[PDB]
Amino acid sequence: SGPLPRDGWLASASDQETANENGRAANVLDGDAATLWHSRYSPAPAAPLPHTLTIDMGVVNQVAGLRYLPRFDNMNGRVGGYSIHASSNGTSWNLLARGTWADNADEKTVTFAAASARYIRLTASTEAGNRGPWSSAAEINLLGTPPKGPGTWSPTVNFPLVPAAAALLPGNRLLTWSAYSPITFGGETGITQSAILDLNTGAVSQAEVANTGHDMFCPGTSLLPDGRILVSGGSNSEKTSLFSPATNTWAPGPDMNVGRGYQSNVTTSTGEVFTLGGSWSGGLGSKHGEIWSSTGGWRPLPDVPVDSILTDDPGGEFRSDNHAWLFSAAGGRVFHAGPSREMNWISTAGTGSVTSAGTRADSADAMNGNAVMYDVGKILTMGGAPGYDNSDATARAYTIDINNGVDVARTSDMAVSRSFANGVALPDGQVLVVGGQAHAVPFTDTGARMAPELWNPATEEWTAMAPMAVPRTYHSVALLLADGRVFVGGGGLCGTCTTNHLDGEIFTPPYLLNADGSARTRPTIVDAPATATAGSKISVTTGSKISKFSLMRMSSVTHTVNTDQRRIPLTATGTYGNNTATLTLPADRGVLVPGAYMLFAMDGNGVPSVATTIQIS
Amino acid sequence: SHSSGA
Ligand SMILES: OC[C@H]1O[C@@H](O)[C@H](O)[C@@H](O)[C@H]1O
Ligand SMILES: [Ca+2]
Repeated sequence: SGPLPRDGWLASASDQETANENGRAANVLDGDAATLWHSRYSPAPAAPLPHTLTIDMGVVNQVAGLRYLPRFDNMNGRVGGYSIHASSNGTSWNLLARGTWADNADEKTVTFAAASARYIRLTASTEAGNRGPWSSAAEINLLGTPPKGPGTWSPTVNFPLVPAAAALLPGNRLLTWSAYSPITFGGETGITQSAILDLNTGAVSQAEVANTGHDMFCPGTSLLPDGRILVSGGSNSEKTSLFSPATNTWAPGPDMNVGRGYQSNVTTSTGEVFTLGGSWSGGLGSKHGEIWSSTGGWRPLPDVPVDSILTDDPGGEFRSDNHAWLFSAAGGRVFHAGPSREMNWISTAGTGSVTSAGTRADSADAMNGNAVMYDVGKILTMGGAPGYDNSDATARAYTIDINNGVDVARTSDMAVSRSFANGVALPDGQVLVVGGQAHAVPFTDTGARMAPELWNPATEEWTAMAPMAVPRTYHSVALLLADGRVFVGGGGLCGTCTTNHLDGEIFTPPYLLNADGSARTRPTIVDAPATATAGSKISVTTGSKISKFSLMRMSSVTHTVNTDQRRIPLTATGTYGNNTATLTLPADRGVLVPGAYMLFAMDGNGVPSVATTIQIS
Repeated sequence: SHSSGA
């Protein structure tokens, strides 16, 4: 067995010193030979033997051994007699090994029969020289093999920047950007580093964007009906820039009435863009509603006040107006689902108005959690923390049904708690959750959740997927690709820090794999219209008989916010032709929000085709 | 591993 990778591992103990030196449990995982876990010895009385050190791996690995690295500075607390326990579920534990280690500074190794475990506990019974009631350790490694499947990961893909915002383009290309710099941010320099990854060839084009005077770090994003991507606020808090995928260039838009950052933008049923909140930039507070049209620019909605969306963040309005969970709803309305406990109905006519939707059951505030629309008027919320900064994340998930009402229920908890994660609606109706960490501290990788999970509406259960290789915490992104795979990238963007990830990885979901790990034969779309109108009947030819399709709106994503994606399942009617079917698009543009969609054919095993692009008006 | 020193 080689050592397992320790990304995301969290160490805790019976007792630990912090008064007389830094003896925290967490020091066994940092890789530094000079930093120790030491049992608590001050004040008197010192804590007595035995002492325990527990490791939560975040995942159910196969464990076949443990490596103990003693301190190098002196002999105090070198473990003598030892016990090793394992749990998969947290509650029942099993002995795998028991022994004694000699009184020297040599790294010790213990190997046993392979065991399925998320947790490994080391009990120290004696101090190898009986010098005192002490245990200590510089490093703990674990030997064995990580889970393979379900699903599979690509190798990492090199990026020339930290991809901290991202959008899917037609033609199987992915636009990403960072800030004025590939690896840091700040000021209002009016330049953004960008990179387009070609999903076919793996090639990356890098482009500095200076023509619109906009550093587009920390903005609101959405997809427009005509195909363009509107990006407003951020480091240049008043700017609007629009990206055209025909030209692959940016064009200046008009300024917002008030600058903002970390706000939420959402394309409405009319193809206008509504925005609310965002005190990260442009000033503190009063970040009330605005709406953009292409003919009139940004107009104020003074009767859409921010007060309704504010969480009880300890950081106040700087954080409490961040990253609202905004959705286009039937009828042309906007729905606010969170992260605040309080949910709202927003109307954009006139000066606007807000109506309370009541709370999200008994959820606490869920800042940096995800909300994902997996069907018509059906949303799944999950993860988040009551606070933006230094705050315990939750594993709780709540469903919300907004069809002719508001109906909230609590669903299954995730196997791990997450903040800073991303959510991705998949074509089969399931929802993937990716990344995040256990305790929200922006710019850290500590307690990163390495194994995505998949929620099946049919049973409301979460299933763990094969884990990825790079932690994806703050400033990470994930989104659906047209071949049905999921891109994950980014993390960090903190300058001389050691947590920048200038890469991504691509997840192949279980729906594309045979039991043996060979690629599943997929349905194929042979012919389909490239444009269509809400309420239209359209004709689709597949290469075999298909009766279920998914319209999946294309995504933009940053800082956990994705107002664009949504699943609209359609039932095919058979016609006279050879595996040619009719689909009927919903007439309601509140539901069928205009923009770029990926149309997917779903086979009887629920395997999806590669999608085709259809621009819906 | 690495070391920061004592
Ligand atoms: O008294 C207990 C302490 O003794 C010190 O000499 C030692 O450097 C500490 O790591 C701890 O063992
Ligand atoms: Ca250490």
